[PDB]
Amino acid sequence: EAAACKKYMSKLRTIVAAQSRFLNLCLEDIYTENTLEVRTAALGLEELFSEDADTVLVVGEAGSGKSTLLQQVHLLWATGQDFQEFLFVFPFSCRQLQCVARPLSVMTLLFEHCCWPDVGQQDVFQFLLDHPDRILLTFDGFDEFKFKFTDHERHCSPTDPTSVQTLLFNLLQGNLLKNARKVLTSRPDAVSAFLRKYVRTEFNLKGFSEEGIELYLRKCHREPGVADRLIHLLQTTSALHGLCHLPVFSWMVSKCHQELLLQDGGSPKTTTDMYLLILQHFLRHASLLQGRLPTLLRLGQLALWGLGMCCYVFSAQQLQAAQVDPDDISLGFLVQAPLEFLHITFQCFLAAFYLVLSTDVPTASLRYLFNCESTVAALLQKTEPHNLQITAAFLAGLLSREHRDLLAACQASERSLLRRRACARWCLARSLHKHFRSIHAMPGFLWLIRSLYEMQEERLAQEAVRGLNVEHLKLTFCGVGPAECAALAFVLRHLRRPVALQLDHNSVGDIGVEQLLPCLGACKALYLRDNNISDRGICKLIEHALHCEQLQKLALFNNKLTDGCAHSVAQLLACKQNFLALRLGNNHITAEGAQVLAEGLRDNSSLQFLGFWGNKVGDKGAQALAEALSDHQSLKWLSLVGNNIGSVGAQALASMLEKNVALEELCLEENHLQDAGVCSLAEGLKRNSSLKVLKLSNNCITFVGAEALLQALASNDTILEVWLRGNPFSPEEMEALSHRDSRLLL
Ligand SMILES: Nc1ncnc2c1ncn2[C@@H]1O[C@H](COP(=O)(O)OP(=O)(O)O)[C@@H](O)[C@H]1O
Repeated sequence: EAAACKKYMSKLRTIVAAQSRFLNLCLEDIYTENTLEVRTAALGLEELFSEDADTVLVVGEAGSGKSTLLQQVHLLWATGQDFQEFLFVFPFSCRQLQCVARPLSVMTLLFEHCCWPDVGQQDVFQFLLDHPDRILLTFDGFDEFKFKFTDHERHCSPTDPTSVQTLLFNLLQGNLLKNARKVLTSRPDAVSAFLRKYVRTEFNLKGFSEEGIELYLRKCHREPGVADRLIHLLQTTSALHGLCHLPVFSWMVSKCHQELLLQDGGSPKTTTDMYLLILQHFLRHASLLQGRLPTLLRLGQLALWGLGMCCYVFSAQQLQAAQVDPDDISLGFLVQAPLEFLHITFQCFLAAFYLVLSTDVPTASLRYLFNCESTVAALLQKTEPHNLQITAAFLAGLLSREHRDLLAACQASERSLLRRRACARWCLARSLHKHFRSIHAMPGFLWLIRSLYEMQEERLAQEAVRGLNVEHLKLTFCGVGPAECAALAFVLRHLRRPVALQLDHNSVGDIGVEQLLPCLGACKALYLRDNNISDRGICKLIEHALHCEQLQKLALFNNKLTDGCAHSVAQLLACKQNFLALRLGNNHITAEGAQVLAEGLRDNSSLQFLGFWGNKVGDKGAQALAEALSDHQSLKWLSLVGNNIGSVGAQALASMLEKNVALEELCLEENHLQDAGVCSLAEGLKRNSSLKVLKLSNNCITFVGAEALLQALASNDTILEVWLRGNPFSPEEMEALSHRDSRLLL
């Protein structure tokens, strides 16, 4: 026999493994890379733990894989594969913890609401209090807790009862189980500033990349050629491919592969289409819509009740109160004996369905979905804003023209649908004006855009944007995937004033670029830094850009561009006589790409800013750019920082400085120019009266280089600054430069 603490270790592993293995399909066979990103490269699950404080936060939209991530953390731990530093892992569902109001202690939490030790309960708990650094607790769906002012009081006792919310507050501070690791998953709304005081690391979960989707479908589909054919479908059906970047949609696609592969279209395009397809699928396991209508309305009523009550787990009494019989439950929407909706998005969908079709819903109540007496209305007002936003988009979608006929089957009279469509339409039409006139609110902007798209009425989008005066649209770090690109394009394409569209730090990808194209003609500037865009994406962007007279700036810092975009870049530079700014830093451009693209730059007259920071254009790259820029009349700023340029390239840039009369700022930090290259440059400055800033930091330059430059600075009175910070100068050489020309910056 073994002591009580080791027995519990083994019990807990056994239970956690058993609860995490499946979701028959094994989670091990199915789990696919879903990258974690941290705000300030991007990390796999394995590095989740690579004040103080002790809490790790995983944030992501609904359906992005947060639950499935935690369940894989559990399975990996319980079977020995990763996270072995923890002797105990305690998984909790926040929506379940919310359902207990009777107070309880840490011991009751761990033992009665997770895993009961067979023997020695008190010894086990003591062991835990004594080794908290070997414990992990996970809390899935933290946004589904209801916190108060009454739950904000200190509580350091592990044995004394209190509210679950007070326990959790104090766990997060380190007042209970100090040094135990915590992992919380949450939707982006309910991460407040009070919480971040106690977070060691905050991660964002965006969804599958384009290759993730492919791996996912290969794991789920082993029958020969089926996965290939689904990938072929996605690569021919862009909007559907874009939806699958969210893991929940990849799941639905996989689930409905038969129906999707039968037709050559019309495939689902919008979010609502996808939810109707999975509804169709479930119904087939039992016109067919009409036949199960009372069920669907009973399910929808419960869903709406749940949302209004912020209740996502229903007890058998709540279920017979809402009146959902066992045939209702068998349909597939309620699961997992207290039940919950298959996913929170199905709760939202079923409530939207109820709002569109139930005779108990007054027309006017729909105004509370869009922000603008009856029980329906009272429920909507108390609903979590992020569930209302989901519900509202589904409502808009169910009321589109595509679905007139489908819904008409369910009614004796269309009068009711007419009234709800008209109301929703009225709200949507004024929603962008309403948004801007109420003074970051841009997540909310995005949901309004989503609802407009779901409605699928071109004219409504046009009305919504009429009279706006958007110049700059900032949507950094906003969860912008491919499908949000489709929604943006649908609305923004009607703008009459060119917009600076800022989508830095999202997951646009190649599919998103494609989906964005229709509104490219409405952009004066497009910022797509840090968005996983490859050569395929930019080549398509550039082809469309050639026909967009207003587009003058493109920024693509930090993507996956290689030399294979160079020809498209050369066309962009040679053919767009309007183009002002191009940022291509932190890609994989080499000397070959730079020589190719440089031909375009030679035939360009208007470009002002060209950025290559972090590529590797090298000597031959620098050479070709320099010769192409020798006669160029507009370029004012060139950056070649960190490009592995040496003396041959410095000679070329120096020969270019002899001829060029417009470049004002030349950024050469972090290369290996050396004294010889700085001598060349210095010669050039003697025949240049236009350059103002030459940056040479971190270039292996010696005092000899500084002397060559100082000599040139004696006969050049146009240059303002020459950066030499971090070069190998002795302290004595540093002292000696300080008395000489002050335009040297050290
Ligand atoms: N990493 C993943 N690998 C495979 N399937 C996943 C992954 N993440 C999510 N899924 C699938 O998508 C569904 C929705 O994801 P879920 O984790 O419930 O999202 P969230 O918890 O963020 O709302 C899951 O039930 C599962 O079918």
